[PDB]
Amino acid sequence: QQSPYSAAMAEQRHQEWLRFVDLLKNAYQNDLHLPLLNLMLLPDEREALGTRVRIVEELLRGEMSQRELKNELGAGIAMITRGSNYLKAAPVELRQWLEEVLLK
Amino acid sequence: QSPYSAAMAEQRHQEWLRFVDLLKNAYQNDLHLPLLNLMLLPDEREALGTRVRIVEELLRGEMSQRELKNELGAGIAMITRGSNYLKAAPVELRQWLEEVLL
Ligand SMILES: O=C(O)Cc1c[nH]c2ccccc12
Ligand SMILES: O=C(O)Cc1c[nH]c2ccccc12
Repeated sequence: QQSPYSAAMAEQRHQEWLRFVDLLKNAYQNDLHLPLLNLMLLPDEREALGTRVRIVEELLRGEMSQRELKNELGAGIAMITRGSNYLKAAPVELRQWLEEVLLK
Repeated sequence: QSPYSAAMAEQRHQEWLRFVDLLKNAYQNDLHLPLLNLMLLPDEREALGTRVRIVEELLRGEMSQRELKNELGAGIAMITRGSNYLKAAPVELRQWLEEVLL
């Protein structure tokens, strides 16, 4: 269970997140995803997301070394550990799909 | 802009488009929810949800600055930035947001 205060906040955040997810879903369908994402994300946030994709890809590929991840993608040991933990916690279905699309 | 900086900027642009395409394909495979949980921290997802509300209420024009602050945590500087983003957006996006958010 959860206390009513925390539960009320969590439900609000949940509904607000689903609204963003659905808004972006429809933007993709209307070819408006690029301007929507420029509106909703700062330039440095967009860059971070692009870099996180590369970190995920190289973690799954298994070829880049720790020094290379730091020097090429700015990912130190703490960030590599976090990213690896996120991948382990993700559903197997997502990980397998990521391997197919990113390591194509 | 030097060739070095231009080359870096183009690489960042391609990396961003790669994320955009990855998420597009995740939506098509109904894997967008777990992908977004992997790619975004909880506090980042919350911020995106709140930014949608700020955009909505700025377009609606009903809430006052104080209400935007109390309900959405959006101070005066964030309201100014959000308003600038909306003004710089293409007309097609603004027209669509007015149709769906309002
Ligand atoms: O400016 C910020 O603090 C982040 C931000 C990015 N897109 C936005 C849209 C509306 C309100 C705030 C933001
Ligand atoms: O932990 C972070 O620093 C942010 C982050 C969120 N998703 C990620 C995936 C790979 C690498 C870093 C992150």
